[PDB]
Amino acid sequence: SGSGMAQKTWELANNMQEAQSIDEIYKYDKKQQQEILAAKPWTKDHHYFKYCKISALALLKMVMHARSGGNLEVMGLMLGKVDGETMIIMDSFALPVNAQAAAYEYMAAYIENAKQVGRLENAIGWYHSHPGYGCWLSGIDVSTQMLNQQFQEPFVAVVIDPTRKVNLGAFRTYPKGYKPPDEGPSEYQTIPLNKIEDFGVHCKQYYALEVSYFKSSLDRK
Ligand SMILES: CC(C)n1nc(C(F)F)cc1C(=O)Nc1ccc([C@H]2[C@@H](O)CCCc3cncn32)c(-c2ccccc2)c1
Ligand SMILES: [Zn+2]
Repeated sequence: SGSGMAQKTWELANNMQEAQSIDEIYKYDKKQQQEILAAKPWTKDHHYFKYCKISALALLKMVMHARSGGNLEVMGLMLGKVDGETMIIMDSFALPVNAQAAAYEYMAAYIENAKQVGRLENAIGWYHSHPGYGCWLSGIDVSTQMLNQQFQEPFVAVVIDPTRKVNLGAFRTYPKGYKPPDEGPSEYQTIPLNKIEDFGVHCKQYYALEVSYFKSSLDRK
């Protein structure tokens, strides 16, 4: 008696509670992110971030963009958030002259599209390709990333080599005059003879993050 109507109400409650849960999670993440962004712990610690988690969707798009330029470098922006000492990359868009108002109004639509599905994301970094020479930061890249870790902070620098298999680097520059300890050659990389000087010179002015990869519930399509 009322068995059929009970099933419908139970389905409806299940759906209504999912939406409410999604909204609660988004709101908790938003306030938790506004907390750290106002706190700015990365301004005091120079080895703060240690991990970089990249979504399979963001990697797909970045690698696709990287490949499309062939022998020529390519660049774009990355969407994500902070989670303690980890930089999470969830999505990315290619770049791209009056002004870069397009790069600013693209960014807003991505954040907004993600908000709908209850995803909290904002500009977390920039990516670019080194077709054939490896993952590291050129002298010009180190100047770029030092400025980014001043005006765009928190901001990560991703470098993809689409020619040579998973050849990606996630990096953070150290501040001007910061002398750190330890050794950082990590994984060996064969870079050309016409780049080794620029490499070796600047290879101490930044560090590598421990890259990890993930497939989200939404990134399964
Ligand atoms: C974060 C981005 C938008 N950005 N912000 C700021 C400013 F805030 F400082 C400044 C920037 C920014 O365009 N940097 C930049 C610097 C150098 C290159 C080229 C340059 O050397 C030429 C040799 C090849 C190269 C290998 N690695 C970097 N390059 C690029 C760049 C990379 C790929 C495609 C197009 C351009 C961007
Ligand atoms: Zn570069």
